Amino acid sequence: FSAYPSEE
Amino acid sequence: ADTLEGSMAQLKKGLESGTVLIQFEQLYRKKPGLAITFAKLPQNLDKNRYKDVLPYDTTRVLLQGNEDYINASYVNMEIPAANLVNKYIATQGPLPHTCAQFWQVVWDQKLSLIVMLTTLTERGRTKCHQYWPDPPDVMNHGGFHIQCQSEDCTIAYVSREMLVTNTQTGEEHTVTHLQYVAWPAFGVPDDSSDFLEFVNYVRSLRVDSEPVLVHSSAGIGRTGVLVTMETAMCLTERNLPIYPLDIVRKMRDQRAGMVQTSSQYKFVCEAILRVYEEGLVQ
Repeated sequence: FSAYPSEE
Repeated sequence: ADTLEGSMAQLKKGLESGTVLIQFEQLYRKKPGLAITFAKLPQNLDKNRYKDVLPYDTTRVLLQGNEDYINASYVNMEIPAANLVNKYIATQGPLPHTCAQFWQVVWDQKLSLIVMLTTLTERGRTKCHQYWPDPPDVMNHGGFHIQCQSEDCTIAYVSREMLVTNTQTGEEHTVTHLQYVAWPAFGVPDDSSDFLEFVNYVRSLRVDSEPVLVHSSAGIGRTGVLVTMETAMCLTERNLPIYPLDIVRKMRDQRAGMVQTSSQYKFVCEAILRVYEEGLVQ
């Protein structure tokens, strides 16, 4: 499960 | 609590400094001491689109008489001097297996307005499941039939009218659905004026005492910008002081991380000044 991206 | 003009002096002064941006970076994203338990249970982990965007237990939306978990939070913004509360439910972009719970929330609370601040995909990756059918099709989600009765594209958003039918009971409910497609994740709106017009349009579509359902992909970044802006519009029109940091903190006490980036905060602060100065008389 992934964190909410703040970059591409 | 000073005045609109004073708060506006302080905001423009602080944008120049810039202390307003330092104080933003100092603010907690997640309020310390607020329990997050349900969101991390084994049966619920894959019901969160992102591992680190989770509702607090105290403000998490519960389905009426239904134990199913949904990643959604009540967010209410008070303007006490105006005896006003603007209610929201802030949620993530539904996953394939969470469409049933999303529509259950809409049904439970007979919500008439959904504001979606994301495209379905970005850069080849899915950011929100398409939880409504392309007209004229009808979709089943968890014993709700959904159809899109009207679909019209403006510059910056799509306006859709949806019909929700409860298959158990035969009852139906209509929802206005606004999809803002000109605003990428972790960025600012493509056009500031389209954004401000859209916020004021949303304000005009509110039904008394009814929460507006707002979502993006995670339900915190673009949603937080919109909520901050609606709050500020209400305050400017009533000649009441605006402290964006207090507004962001207030949102964050109800859903962690609202307003994702410094660039978004700076955008909203500048837009607040812009609206104040556009409207200013003498």
